[PDB]
Amino acid sequence: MMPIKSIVTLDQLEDSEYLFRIVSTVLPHLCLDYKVCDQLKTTFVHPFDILLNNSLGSVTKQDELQAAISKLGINYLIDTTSRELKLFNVTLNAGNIDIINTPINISSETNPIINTHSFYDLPPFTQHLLNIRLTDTEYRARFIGGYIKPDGSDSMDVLAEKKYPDLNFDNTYLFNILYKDVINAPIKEFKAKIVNGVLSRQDFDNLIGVRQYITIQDRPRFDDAYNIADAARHYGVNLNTLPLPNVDLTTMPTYKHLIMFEQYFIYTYDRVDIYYNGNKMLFDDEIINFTISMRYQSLIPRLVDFFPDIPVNNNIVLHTRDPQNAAVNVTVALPNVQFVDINRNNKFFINFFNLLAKEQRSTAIKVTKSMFWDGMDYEEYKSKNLQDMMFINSTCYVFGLYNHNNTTYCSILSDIISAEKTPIRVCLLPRVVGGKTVTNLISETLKSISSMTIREFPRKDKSIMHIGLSETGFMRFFQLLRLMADKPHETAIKEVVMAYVGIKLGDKGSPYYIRKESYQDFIYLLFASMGFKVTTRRSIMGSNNISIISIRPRVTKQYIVATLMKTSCSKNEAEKLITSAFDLLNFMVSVSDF
Amino acid sequence: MMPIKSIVTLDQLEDSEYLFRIVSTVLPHLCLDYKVCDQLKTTFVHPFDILLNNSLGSVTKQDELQAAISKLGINYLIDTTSRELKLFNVTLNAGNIDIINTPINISSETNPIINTHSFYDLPPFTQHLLNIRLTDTEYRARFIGGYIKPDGSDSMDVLAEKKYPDLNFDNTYLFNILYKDVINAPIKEFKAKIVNGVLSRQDFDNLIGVRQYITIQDRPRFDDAYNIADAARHYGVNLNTLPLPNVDLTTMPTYKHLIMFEQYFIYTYDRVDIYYNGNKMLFDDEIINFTISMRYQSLIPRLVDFFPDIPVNNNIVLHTRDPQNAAVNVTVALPNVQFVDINRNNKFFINFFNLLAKEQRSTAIKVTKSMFWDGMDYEEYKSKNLQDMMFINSTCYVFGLYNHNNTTYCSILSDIISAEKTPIRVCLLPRVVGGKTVTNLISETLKSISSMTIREFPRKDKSIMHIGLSETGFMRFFQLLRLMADKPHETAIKEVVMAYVGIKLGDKGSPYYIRKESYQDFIYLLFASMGFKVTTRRSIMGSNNISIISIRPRVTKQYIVATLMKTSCSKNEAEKLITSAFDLLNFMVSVSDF
Amino acid sequence: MMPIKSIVTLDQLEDSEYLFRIVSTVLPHLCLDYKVCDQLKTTFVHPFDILLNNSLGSVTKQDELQAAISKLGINYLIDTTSRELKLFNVTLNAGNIDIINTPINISSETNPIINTHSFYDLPPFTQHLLNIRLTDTEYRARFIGGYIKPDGSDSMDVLAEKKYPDLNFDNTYLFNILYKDVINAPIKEFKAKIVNGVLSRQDFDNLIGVRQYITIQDRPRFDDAYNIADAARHYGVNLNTLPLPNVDLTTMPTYKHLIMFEQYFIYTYDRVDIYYNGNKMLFDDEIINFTISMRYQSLIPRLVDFFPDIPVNNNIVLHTRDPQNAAVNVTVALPNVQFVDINRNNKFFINFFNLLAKEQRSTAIKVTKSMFWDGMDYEEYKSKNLQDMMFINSTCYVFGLYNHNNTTYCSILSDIISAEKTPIRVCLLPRVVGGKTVTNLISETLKSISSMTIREFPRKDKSIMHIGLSETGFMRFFQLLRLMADKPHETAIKEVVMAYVGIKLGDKGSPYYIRKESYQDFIYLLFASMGFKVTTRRSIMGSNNISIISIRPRVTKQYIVATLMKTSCSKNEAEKLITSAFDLLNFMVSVSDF
Amino acid sequence: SEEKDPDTKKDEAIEIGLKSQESYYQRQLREQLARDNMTVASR
Amino acid sequence: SEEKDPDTKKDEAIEIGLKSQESYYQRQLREQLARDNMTVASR
Amino acid sequence: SEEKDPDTKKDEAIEIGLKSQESYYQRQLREQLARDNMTVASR
Repeated sequence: MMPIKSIVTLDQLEDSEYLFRIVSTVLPHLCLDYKVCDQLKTTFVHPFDILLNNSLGSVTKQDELQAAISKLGINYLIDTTSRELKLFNVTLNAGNIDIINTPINISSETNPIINTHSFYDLPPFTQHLLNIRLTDTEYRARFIGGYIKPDGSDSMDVLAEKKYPDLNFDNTYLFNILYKDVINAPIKEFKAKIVNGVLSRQDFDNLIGVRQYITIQDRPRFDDAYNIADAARHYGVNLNTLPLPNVDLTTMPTYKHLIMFEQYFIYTYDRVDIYYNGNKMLFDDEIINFTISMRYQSLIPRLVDFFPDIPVNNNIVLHTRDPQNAAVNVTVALPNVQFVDINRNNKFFINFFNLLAKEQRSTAIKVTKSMFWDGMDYEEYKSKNLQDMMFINSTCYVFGLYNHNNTTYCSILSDIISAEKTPIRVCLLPRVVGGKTVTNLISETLKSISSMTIREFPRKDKSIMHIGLSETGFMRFFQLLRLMADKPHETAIKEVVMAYVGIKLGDKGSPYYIRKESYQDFIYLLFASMGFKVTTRRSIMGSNNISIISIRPRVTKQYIVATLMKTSCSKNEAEKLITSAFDLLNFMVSVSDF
Repeated sequence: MMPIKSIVTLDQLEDSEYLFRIVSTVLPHLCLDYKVCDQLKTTFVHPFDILLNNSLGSVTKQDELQAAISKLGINYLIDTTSRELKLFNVTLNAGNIDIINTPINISSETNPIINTHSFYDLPPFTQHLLNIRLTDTEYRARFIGGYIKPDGSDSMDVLAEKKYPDLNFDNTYLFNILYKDVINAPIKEFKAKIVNGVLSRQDFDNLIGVRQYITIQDRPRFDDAYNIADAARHYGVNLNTLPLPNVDLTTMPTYKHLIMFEQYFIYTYDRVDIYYNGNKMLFDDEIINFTISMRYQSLIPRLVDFFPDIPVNNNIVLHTRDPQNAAVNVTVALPNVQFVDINRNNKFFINFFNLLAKEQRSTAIKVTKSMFWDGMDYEEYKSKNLQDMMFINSTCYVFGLYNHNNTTYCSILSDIISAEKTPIRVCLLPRVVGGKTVTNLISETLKSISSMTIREFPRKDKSIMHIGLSETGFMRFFQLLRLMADKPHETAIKEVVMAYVGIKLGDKGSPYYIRKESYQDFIYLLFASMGFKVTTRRSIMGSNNISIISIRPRVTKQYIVATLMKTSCSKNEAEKLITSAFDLLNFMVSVSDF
Repeated sequence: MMPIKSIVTLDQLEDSEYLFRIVSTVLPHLCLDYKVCDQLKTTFVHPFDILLNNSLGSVTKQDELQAAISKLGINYLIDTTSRELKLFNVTLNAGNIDIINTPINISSETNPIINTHSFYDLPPFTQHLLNIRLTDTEYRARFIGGYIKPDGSDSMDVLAEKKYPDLNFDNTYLFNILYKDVINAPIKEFKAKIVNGVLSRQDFDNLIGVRQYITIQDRPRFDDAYNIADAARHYGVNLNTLPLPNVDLTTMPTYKHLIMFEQYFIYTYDRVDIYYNGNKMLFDDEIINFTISMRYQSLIPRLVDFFPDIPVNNNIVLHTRDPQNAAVNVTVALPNVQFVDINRNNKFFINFFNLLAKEQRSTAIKVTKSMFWDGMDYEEYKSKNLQDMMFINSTCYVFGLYNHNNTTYCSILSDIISAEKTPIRVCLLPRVVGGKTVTNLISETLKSISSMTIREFPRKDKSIMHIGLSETGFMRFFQLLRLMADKPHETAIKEVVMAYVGIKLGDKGSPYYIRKESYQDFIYLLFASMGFKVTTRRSIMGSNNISIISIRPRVTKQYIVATLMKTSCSKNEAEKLITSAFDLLNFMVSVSDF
Repeated sequence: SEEKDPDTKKDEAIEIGLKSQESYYQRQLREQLARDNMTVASR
Repeated sequence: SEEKDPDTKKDEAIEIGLKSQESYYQRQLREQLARDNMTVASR
Repeated sequence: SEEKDPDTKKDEAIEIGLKSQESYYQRQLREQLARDNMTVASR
């Protein structure tokens, strides 16, 4: 009576041994005609993993990936400028991403189903996303993973008590944020790019604009923090012949630079005085409400669509002083102009207007239904056949979406069922080995064997010193043979035959010549793993300790063909397996009387 | 020759597969008369897990839980106000608990036995406690887990070099601390509660008292930080008609508010001047020593019981100035009054006096011996029978307490034995699935089957499309059948029969109708898992690919009864198993000639 | 068809069960003459683990350990004073080490092969090192793990884009840093030791020197922060009769104390004025460049060997004022003196000069090739025999070194091969149980059995109540019997025989007397585990429920001898196994007719 | 919930007792200071 | 890479449009203020 | 433990050598400054 936790789930090994159960506990029960679902031939990988390592993009659906990149870009900007609790727990820096080691908050809103998986086979942001998805609300997971709701009535809205706005347009935000070469200024809020060792032209012109509004006292510290002098010299710009700024809001030609000062620089440098029609302004709150309203007048209705409660007025009051130092309240009421108050979260609302302004000049992104995010209905899942359910639960992580306390949560499907919760939907993530989805590996394998015209069974030959696999094929195969044990002989044959073929299908290299020293031990392992009774007679003849290898039952065309026909869905399958495993069968037959 | 780490301990899976070994590797060797120990039918769960998720309380012993809640409440207050190293590594906030991501300190006092378990099946504070218990001193574990020493000589004291005081009385500290609705003031030390959107009456009256002692300059910032104006308006209190405070310690009617100012507010606001009999006080250390001694005179002896070295005097010296600005040392010596000096750690000693004052007006908490904390003596453990040891090591985590370098440590029992240390005691934690202890699940299962009057063995019927389990029962059972393999046929029968019954005993739902598409594959899996030779003859008849299922040996009353009688402790047991598994046996017999 | 991740790698259990596969899946295929490689009989353990717990040193090679201690000491000082990114992520404090909970940075330079191992069986710094080695560059791993390149052409240099200097000399840095008793001053940069409750003599004399250069205003705060008054009183030193310092750089007798002030104290205390030949110095940069150059003149060429670009000049310019307050630039040019500029990282370069100065007065450390760090060439590995490869992959963690993007990385060897990367070298770490390398345990076991003169096979005896193992031996053995199941009878015998002997070889204690209550269940478990058909006839005779145990096939000298001869490399081996397992075989033969 | 912390009533009883003791000692104090003030106004 | 962010050209078109709208409203503003200044210089 | 750090004696030998070199260079310095002072007191 063995201990319990010993049947590891399909989910806690390394890659090679996670290939072994596919090869021994999915593939031998699939008939060669079995069609793997096409949606399962790609898998989800988190955009961060791919931006840092583009090779990981290979197993993903490109159109879902590009969409997720642009979507994450937007969601991150919203969250980062929000004063509300951050949904992200990573920091995007120049050239790298930090996972932040946030305290584990535990509350009434934590998923009441505990997660018993570690997911150490997945790329680190993909792994990180899953940990969040299974411990938190499904809303948070979708937001951080750059989910876009696909077109159609069969996309499911998730219950959550609070939500951010949902903007959707193509953009390059992540590529700009992750740009490696930036000035490491004490203010991190403005990521001034370095191009060819010099501050970028776009950023230089911007900073030159902002500089005009800094005081005479603070300009040195500014110029130093961004190396403006070198940039000016490189760009030919004589700083001494820059004009005085027009500090009057009425005749100022663009508020862009004043808004940038307020957005990134007010909290570190002193500003010059700002005027309205000759009168000095008394409140920066009024300056920022005026300038934003004037600059983004056309987007104010669209802001109100997300924030109905936001104050919008047909006028604004500016508290000013005249040159004679008398307090003058100026009420500004221009034809067909509206003024919005953004004071309680200026940094967010300024950035939100920029997102809206870009959206109005970008196309919206369309996506198909994601098996990872949207999944399938629980009834649709339960309608499937027993082989499909075995295949899914043996090639994908399997999740469910469920509701509790008016919130949607995600958990492993078994655990929802065990906690007596009812799954609404089943979500899937096809597992990956050697840069392919395992589902697709199986699909390709079945297709390839199915496509082979049947060859003759190999005839007994002399001195075959290879099984046709290359060095890297042979070494993978040899590791797998060490894992093949105690199984019924007939099945052990089919499993080893299918292992060889699954490797042979990716095996680019010239055949590997088995070293003479290894040759007998290889023979032993191969026939023992297949469940043949290998018998090694050591006979001392004179001074020499001769080892003779006897294999029973005898390897013959009839024995193998009969043994595979029992374990195959048809005779054709058995003959196509024989055809695909030709080199191995040629080896075996040639050494059976050794 | 397979790899090593493949026999996963009873401790590293998910729940469903951790039910499978109970059902296949404990339950078929227990006779129906086996009595599970009653202490093992509940289990320990950390109070924090339960305060946030009350459902987790269900598997615990209520009287140990209520005790632990009150005890943790006390221990946390001591530790939090201590200037010594924090034994807790969590922060209790309003509505939630943060696990703090503390640096992993490693020292000469770290448990010299390494821990090789991760405990991902346990609630997060329960898991967290175990990690600490196994890596640190047993003293720390008991303190943070709210252990109370039970009445009796058989409670083991643990060696540790330093210890906090051990107070024990019923209280509601945790419910107050975890109260979700509080003003988010810049000073976090005073958790002012919000009730119906307004600061609480008790807190308002308190803050109004404290306010009297704040300076005219700082009152605005105070009133703003706690929204006193709204609270005053709501409570009808005219702030302008509050009286001037009596700032003379001699005629001051209560020191309560002055002490609160010193405890929560001195570090953020300026105080008014304090007087003694007309003379201004020069030192706050003297003010706090005087006021505390006068307020808590009756508890001073009880403080000395925990802190013998604390200075207690029959007089105190107050350094003052007269109105004429001459330094006057006043020696105060009142009949039957003693003065304590708490300068070392005023914040702790003020809070400690409050705990003592509450204890003097609360009952002490009594608890029984905990199998988790106190365990059993190692000799008592070794005196047990071989089945009990198998049952314990297959239904509980098993720990030992041992001494090294004059400190008591806890480690997994195997690892103490392997490190050639001698266990003093064995401590147990019954594992949990589906909201029950597994020990109790087994106890209930055995009882239920034992209680069944024996029915007739089912007769062969037509068109049975269900095994009597509901949908959720059937799906749990179906998952388990996919795990059942390669076992001796007779045992494989008893294990599958016991699996069905263990599910059937919790299976509230109407029977699930096996879909026609699934029906043959279910038949195959069921008989194959039981180790019957299932033979599926595919015969092409005309255009139709007919599959005929042949099961050997034939399912008959004699075959099953004989097969179960071999694997059962008595004939009665076999017949009670047949009786409990009636629907399944009716299915089997009805499809055996299909 | 069971799930995949269930053949746990040789790498995810606890210790006892990781002994079981050695005993059942390495040892029964080794012939008694097999020579374990000597390099594999020790293993690497991280110096920090051993400095805190000296017992862990036992499995290591002493000469590699002492070397690593001295090397880490140097590397840490370099890294700690570096302004470049820290390669270490631990803090060495007095008496303890903190692992710092650093953000997980992920970049283009992260190892593109993911790590699927957790290594929870290794000491915490050893485990921590491996996590870094497998996720980061091999350069970082070698630097933090105190690797020293061994003498010889077969030591591989690792590609990395940037490297620290590589100094190598014997030292005691780690013992000084980890010294438990130090003043907890607000400045942590100077770890003033406490000896017998008083500040150390060496530190006291040092601080007294430094004090001279502190201003009259700051001396009180200094004297308080280091408790100088008590130290002075204890050391008899009258502080009032200390001389005025010679503040003129020309006639100052040692710059040691001024340099120490600049190194540890300038950032917290005001200095007195410094003079050159009567003129006041204007820049601390010039003071530190002068004093260092004068103090360490002989090491300047050696600094230039590591830092060619560092400015070295035959003169220096000191900006000064005369007593008449006129600015005077003094150019100092002394015969055979050179001046180095260290301003851009003074703290590092001051500490680097100290390391060089100590190296010039210490011997260099020599080490042999490390199987952990240097490993073997991949071709040399591939040249090995199949049993050696099985033994290595069953007793060691197995790693490879590979190149990508002009950087060397380390990963598990399977994963390099699976990612289609080519390993350059194979690196090994022998796993440890019960304070020995497993490799060595096997070596010792094989030797011991081989060395036994053959005894007679035991004769059937009455009332044998023990198997010769002690209590602790018996209880380890009994756990192992619960893990022995379903194996072929002949092999199950050899495996249980080898388990007994492997325990018996470390079993110091007097035989354990099997309790009468346990005796039948032990008999059952032992013969069942060995794959004997145990048959337990329960016969009710009168009121008594008699159990008779029948074992088949019958235990006889011929049966056992024949059965072991099948599974042994020679008859001699079978007879030496019988000889080593004598007590167990005496038990078995004495209970076979029970 | 302010209504349903039973300790609110224990705690009121606790404060009443502490303030009662405190008031007693404050009176013993003011009585001692009264005796001392009267004797100082005559010495 | 400055040359190969296509958005650099979208963003220029975006800024041009925003500054254009902003310039329009700044002109409506200065026109309103001109009308008001002339009427104040005569009232 | 102060008595049983052998490096205390290596380190004393190290300081002695450093202070010796330092004293030598301080003397070369004061000699150069003496030559320069005497020549300045006559130029």
